[PDB]
Amino acid sequence: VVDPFTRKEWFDIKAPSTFENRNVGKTLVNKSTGLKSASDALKGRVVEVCLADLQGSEDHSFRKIKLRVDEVQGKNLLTNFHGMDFTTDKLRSMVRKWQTLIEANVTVKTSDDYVLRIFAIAFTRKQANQVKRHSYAQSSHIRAIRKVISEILTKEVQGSTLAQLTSKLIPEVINKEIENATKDIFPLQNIHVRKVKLLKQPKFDVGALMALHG
Amino acid sequence: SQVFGVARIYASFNDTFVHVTDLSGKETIARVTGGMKVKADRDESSPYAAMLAAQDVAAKCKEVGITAVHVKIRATGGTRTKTPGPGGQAALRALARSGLRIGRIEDVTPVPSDSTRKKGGRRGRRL
Amino acid sequence: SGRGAPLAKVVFRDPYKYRLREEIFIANEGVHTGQFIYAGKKASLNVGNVLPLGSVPEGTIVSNVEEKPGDRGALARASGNYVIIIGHNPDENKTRVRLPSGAKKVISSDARGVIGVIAGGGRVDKPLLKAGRAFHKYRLKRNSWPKTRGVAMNPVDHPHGGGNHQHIGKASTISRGAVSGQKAGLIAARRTGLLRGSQKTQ
Amino acid sequence: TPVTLAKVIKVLGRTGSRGGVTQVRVEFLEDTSRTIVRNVKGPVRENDILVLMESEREARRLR
Amino acid sequence: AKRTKKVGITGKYGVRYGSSLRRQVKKLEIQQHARYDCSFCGKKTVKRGAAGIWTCSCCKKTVAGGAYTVSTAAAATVRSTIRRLREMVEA
Amino acid sequence: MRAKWRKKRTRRLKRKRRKVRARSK
Amino acid sequence: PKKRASNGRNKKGRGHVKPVRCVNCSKSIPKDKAIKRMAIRNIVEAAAVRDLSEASVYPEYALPKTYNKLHYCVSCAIHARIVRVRSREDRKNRAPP
RNA sequence: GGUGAAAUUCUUGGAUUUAUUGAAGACUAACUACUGCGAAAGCAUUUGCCAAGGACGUUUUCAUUAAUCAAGAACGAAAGUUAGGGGAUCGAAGAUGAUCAGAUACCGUCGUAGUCUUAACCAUAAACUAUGCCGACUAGGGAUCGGGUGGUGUUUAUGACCCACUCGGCACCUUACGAGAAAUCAAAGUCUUUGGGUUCUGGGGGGAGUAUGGUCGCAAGGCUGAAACUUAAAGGAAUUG
Ligand SMILES: [Zn+2]
Ligand SMILES: [Zn+2]
Repeated sequence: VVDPFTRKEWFDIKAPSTFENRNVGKTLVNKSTGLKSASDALKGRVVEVCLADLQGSEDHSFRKIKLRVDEVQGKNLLTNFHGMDFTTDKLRSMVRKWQTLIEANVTVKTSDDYVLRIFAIAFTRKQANQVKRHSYAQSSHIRAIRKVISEILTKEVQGSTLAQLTSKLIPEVINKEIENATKDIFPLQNIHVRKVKLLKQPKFDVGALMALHG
Repeated sequence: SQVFGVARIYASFNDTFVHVTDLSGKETIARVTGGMKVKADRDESSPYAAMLAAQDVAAKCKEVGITAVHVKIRATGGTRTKTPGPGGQAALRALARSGLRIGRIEDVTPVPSDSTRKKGGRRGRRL
Repeated sequence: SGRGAPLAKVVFRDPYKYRLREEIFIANEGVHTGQFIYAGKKASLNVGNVLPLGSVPEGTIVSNVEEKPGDRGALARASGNYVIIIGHNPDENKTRVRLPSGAKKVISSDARGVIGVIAGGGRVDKPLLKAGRAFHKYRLKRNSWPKTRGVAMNPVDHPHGGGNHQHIGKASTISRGAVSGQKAGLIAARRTGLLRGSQKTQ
Repeated sequence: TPVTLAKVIKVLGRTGSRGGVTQVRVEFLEDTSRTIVRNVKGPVRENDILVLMESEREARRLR
Repeated sequence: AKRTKKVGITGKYGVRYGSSLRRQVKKLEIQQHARYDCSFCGKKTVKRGAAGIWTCSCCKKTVAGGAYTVSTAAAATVRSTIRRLREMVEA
Repeated sequence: MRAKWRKKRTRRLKRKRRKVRARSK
Repeated sequence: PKKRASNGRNKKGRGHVKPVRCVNCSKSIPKDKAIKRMAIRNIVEAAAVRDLSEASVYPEYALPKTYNKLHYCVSCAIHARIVRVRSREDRKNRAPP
């Protein structure tokens, strides 16, 4: 009746400055008409993207990131890291029979006025010179590794605002820390965190927002 | 310089439909189902009709001028079949055949934990 | 007397002149004597203190809520009810409240309301067991008891009933134009049988 | 006008109610090296030229 | 020496009113007249001048509570809900 | 038949037979 | 007559385990009785990798794989999978193929 | 939408899907097995508290205190009852659309009680290993859970893996000298070459768990229970069609 494809404006995004190439997405809003236009229309389109296009490599084909926009300016914006989550492929590719599963979850308040709920995940591989089929734990081992993983993870929180925590998570040094801390228990398997989520955006803070570009 | 969209395919039983959208997913663009292209009420899930509708969807998308797409397949999901439909492959086939770049494939059929007792009763749906 | 809900005498310090102003709040559940109480927008959240529902999160539970800002309390005072808030639209600062067994209402965000369920729950379940307690109860309220029927009563007291037999001969299911004058018996009753008639059935 | 041409190379098997549907793993001549499985009605010899109205369609089993 | 078998406290009414009625009245009246324990007085000396209130003898610190119990299940659960909500909005 | 519905029939007949005894005695 | 050695399924020293539904027939069965298999084939039809590579950047990208788990009920399993029965003694074998 | 096919229902008052979320409850999916615990019924999220458990180690301790069991009691799946919380899902009745000679049945869409929790009841099941408890002996073999002991063994001085043995347990393959009517049995064996202690239960099939009493339960019903009365077989295993 009106053919609505010619009633929107082609936009672009800008990731934070603590990553590689940022011009990674482009979307639509509305024409610059009246009655509350694109300048104040969306103001909150959450967007998904994997880490391959954000790091330049491809080994990060999992652990996709969800980003949130808040402020718009000069036909541009700047987004804050909202969270991340694994690809569904790797989960059911990793999980297999005749082994164990270990998990944990903690909700913490960082140094600054943010909160975050973090998850964990791990398995138990059989080492060399082994003939068993299962390689299971003893139920006290799981209780010990659970609390030590919880506390050694919380030690990274209470300090390191989420800005620097993003660059601490990108190289995955915390997994090597977990390995070094818990090698006394098992021969370990691929340790991951698999989920961060937030539920208390404390305030705007346009200063720290605009501090991530240039 | 490639502009990205998101397919977000829903491939359930007895029909199938798609709609391209922005990377955020706030503005769906060009939604087409089997009913848009065939009226018989049985072959709504036919992969032939699925491809016939995907061709028109790709044409309407190229009219706006979109290049790359992220395909995200989803079956009926939940406490149901947990299996994509028959047209789930012919959709991708026709979409890639109709001049459009594909990248970053993934499934998003949401696996649930055990809850919400499925229908059919204890004895289940019997013929 | 009369109202089955208890009440409590509260005291504040007037800000404009040296005086201790007393007031009568309805006694919600969980409060005790000698207790400190808060009021206003900057108050915390502990059962008993009153806040404006505009400045409290989604999913609280309040009683004695106001309908317009300044009515000084005008909704849900009886013994055995409360109300939950669902919506929060800051622009045109209204808010959706779910009166969960009969309505969904919109109220100005600055309206008054106290957190905490009203006291006296489960009161009605106790059977009266005899006419004397009903008599004493309605004594401290109204002269609308003992009730007496009209249709079964004489024809002069009810034209559509009375006489040798107990006849009716009228109709109950009235159209959208529920006129008056026939206001004896039923009025605008359409459906029958007790079932879950609402949105979001099961 | 996708009046495509294809040379039946290898008769695969036979299906159908009467056993009257001959399968083939054919590849079309113009820009070859792209294979698809078709189901012809009548008997087809080797290196048998053939025409097609459809561009892509796969139907393995047929009773 | 069992003064009765099945009727207990509500046997004063005699034969009138029925069975289920006075049984329900028993199951409510035992709770109505039970002697609970005030949290901030230590002892158990709560009595009633009228429904809705529970007055502790020693300490004299009364409480505006339920109809026939110091705390209904609705009160007990909404207290926990408000606790969760306060902790969420604060911390 | 099945013992399920056999027992059902007999148990209903039990109540039916005992019904008239109340009206009698 | 006691047909099979194990009465119904792998259950000794538990009495009761847990119920679970079928996907095809939706019958309710104990978790230990019926069928527990996996489907880890591919997210693709007849090849089409030529088309994918020619019409997609990032050549092949991931080598994608499908993932599912199946609990076929007792009747639906034998209906779909056409094997069902075995000899009076061959039932004792436990070969996957 | 939904089914084998269609129909019922919704649908320009924007339909299911699609992004921000926000609410009510049910549960702990994949890990999840010839694994574990419990007297059974049963028991799968993490964390704290509460007291209890079998196995293992013992050059500790008391010295027959023991096995089973009438009468007596505890515990007891689901459904159901009494009065409160919520009713998201599913869902006997019920309402409807299909199919059918008929279909209040299978199938499709809704849908009350129920489907959880609190305080009392009910004591039933193919409550299955259809194999009662305690104690000795008789064949072989490999895995596996827990505890324990050795190795001039492997990985960071402790944890983890391997090799030999041992105590207890869910179990498993072979062989059966033996038993059984056979299916099969490591006990269903150590039986006319008839006897280690001990409780309960049955004497052809139906009448029949029937009314009769008694007893427990507001109630669904629960426990004990021969007859009068008709009959020739019913019944278990396995062989050939
Ligand atoms: Zn006191
Ligand atoms: Zn199924």
